[PDB]
Amino acid sequence: LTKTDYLMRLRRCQTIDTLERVIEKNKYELSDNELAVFYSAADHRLAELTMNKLYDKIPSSVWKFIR
Amino acid sequence: EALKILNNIRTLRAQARECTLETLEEMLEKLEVVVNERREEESA
Amino acid sequence: EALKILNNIRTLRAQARECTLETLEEMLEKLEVVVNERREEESA
Repeated sequence: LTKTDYLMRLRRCQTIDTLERVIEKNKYELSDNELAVFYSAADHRLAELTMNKLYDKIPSSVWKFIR
Repeated sequence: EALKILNNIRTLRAQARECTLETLEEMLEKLEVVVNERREEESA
Repeated sequence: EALKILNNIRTLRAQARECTLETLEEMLEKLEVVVNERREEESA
């Protein structure tokens, strides 16, 4: 699957805290093969949520604010 | 083990054909920030 | 296998704990020129 699909599914989660719970659960559901793009989706979602500004592409300096 | 082959430009340039620039860039931008954090620690 | 954990900053931080700053900087430079090569071809 594409990371965009997961991005839209994860974009429904807010507060950041809620996202940490879904990724924690899906972590034990994924077969590791889709986890590759899932990581990008989670990272992407966290970046836009942390900067409080949605962007298609995420600037390199934004990854520094990811915990 | 998973870093030794990454230190060689020969293998690095070879395995870099496994994915397109798309994924390579998204992960690259994630690595440079990590190194910076380590820099801050080594500087402190 | 190695490029899998490299796509996430969290996992990357853990593996970067077994490498000195020098190695991290050295590998970053090596990866940089590799991505640059791909970028060159991608734009050319």
